[PDB]
Amino acid sequence: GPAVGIDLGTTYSCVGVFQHGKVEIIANDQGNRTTPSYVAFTDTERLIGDAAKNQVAMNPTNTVFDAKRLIGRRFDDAVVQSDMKHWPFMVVNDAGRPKVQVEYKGETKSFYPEEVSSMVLTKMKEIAEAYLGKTVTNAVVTVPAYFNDSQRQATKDAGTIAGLNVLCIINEPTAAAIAYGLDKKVGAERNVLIFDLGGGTFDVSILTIEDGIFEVKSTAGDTHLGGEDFDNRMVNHFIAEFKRKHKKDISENKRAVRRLRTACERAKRTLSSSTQASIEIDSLYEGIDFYTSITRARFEELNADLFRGTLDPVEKALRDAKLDKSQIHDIVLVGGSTRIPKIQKLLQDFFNGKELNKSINPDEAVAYGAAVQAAILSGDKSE
Amino acid sequence: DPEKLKILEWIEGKERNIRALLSTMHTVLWAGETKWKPVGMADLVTPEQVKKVYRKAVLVVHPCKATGQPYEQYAKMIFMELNDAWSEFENQ
Ligand SMILES: Nc1ncnc2c1ncn2[C@@H]1O[C@H](COP(=O)(O)OP(=O)(O)NP(=O)(O)O)[C@@H](O)[C@H]1O
Repeated sequence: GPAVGIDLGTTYSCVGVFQHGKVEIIANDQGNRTTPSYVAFTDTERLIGDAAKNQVAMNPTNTVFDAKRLIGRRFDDAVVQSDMKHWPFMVVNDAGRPKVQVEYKGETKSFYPEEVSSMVLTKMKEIAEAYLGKTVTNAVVTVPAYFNDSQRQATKDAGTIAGLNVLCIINEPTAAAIAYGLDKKVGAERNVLIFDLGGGTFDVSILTIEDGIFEVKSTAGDTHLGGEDFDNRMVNHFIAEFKRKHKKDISENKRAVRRLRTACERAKRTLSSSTQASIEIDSLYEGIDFYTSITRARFEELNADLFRGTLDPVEKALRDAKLDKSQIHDIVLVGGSTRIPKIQKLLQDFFNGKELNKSINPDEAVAYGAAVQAAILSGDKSE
Repeated sequence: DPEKLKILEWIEGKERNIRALLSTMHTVLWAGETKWKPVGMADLVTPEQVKKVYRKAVLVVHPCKATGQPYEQYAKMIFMELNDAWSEFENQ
């Protein structure tokens, strides 16, 4: 039956479905409504999502992630070469096309970036199928608004390889605005700002809406700013503490630093609705248990510059859109990092107490809107 | 407006009758459109024929291809009426 919406995200992917009058964002078999965009290869299995992310410390070189950054690109792309340094997995050159070289079942193996993203997509497809009790084929898949034709065609190609029929490739901040039904309003054109802070990337887009038609007036942000960085500011806080307490540097240790990163991501989330969180690692380094605390105030302090700095791309987007801030009619909160209470405050203050569209889990909003659009592109939504 | 009146008159007269809508869609298409040959009733007798032509109609007017285009709003209108026409045809 139904077509689904899939947010194919740099760090997380999320699938939703329009069905029986509502959009459902669908939990995976571990209970999670977003799913890491991770693929891991061991001696015995190809791991996708959580099981892949959860083992990255024991198997760093074969746990692929960040394929969205390689998709639609030449190997000789400045961006590919820059980013490669940051990855623990190997990226090789197959005639001017990036591949990722890994060890899978004893053999060396390489995959194109659309093939990796196809694995994530397959995973998402099964998540929807497990929920719906039938096979899924038709999907709308989303991409960043700044994606070019080559990146958009590679994302569609990823769907095909996942056994999916891609009804449309649509823009992420447009989806989020569809989630809010921002197009279903009578009257003069509307300026909408999408503030989107995910796990690896920060996107501000301004959009006009009149007669249900969308145009992107401007975009800004930082392809290397998101929740991962706030995690890092936390890791080093604790590397330092650990050192003072135990006279050991866990900084040489890649498994130790990776294990603390998870601890850290987990506490940061707790900090979005509680004012302190507990860190609890058994045998973090050479047999030493690491138990400790952090407050929200402290978390915010360690990130105060990166939080506040998300207002520059906003200003920049407005001046490219040739708009003053008061000419924005709707502001939309997207990406899981927009859950951080301090981010909420700084954006609202910037807009002089104007109210923010956030009633929809920000890390789910893109998949939501894609689901709405997938129903429409089928005929599962009339009148 | 003149382009939208066209389509709304078209829908009204043809009564969600898929064959009638297909065999006259060429009268409401945007000037510029070349991918559509007018189709007579001769080519819309059997449900195979309706199906085959319908799946050709929706491609032309698909809201995804029409995204950004000056005719976007009309592609949408025709799409939606055809989808409804076809589902009425499926239920028959
Ligand atoms: N409660 C929370 N508090 C703080 N951060 C959170 C919370 N929940 C999720 N996040 C962060 O949100 C980030 C992932 O957001 P998400 O929007 O799922 O990313 P993405 O889909 O990879 N981006 P894109 O599709 O390019 O919009 C991670 O850094 C998470 O740690």
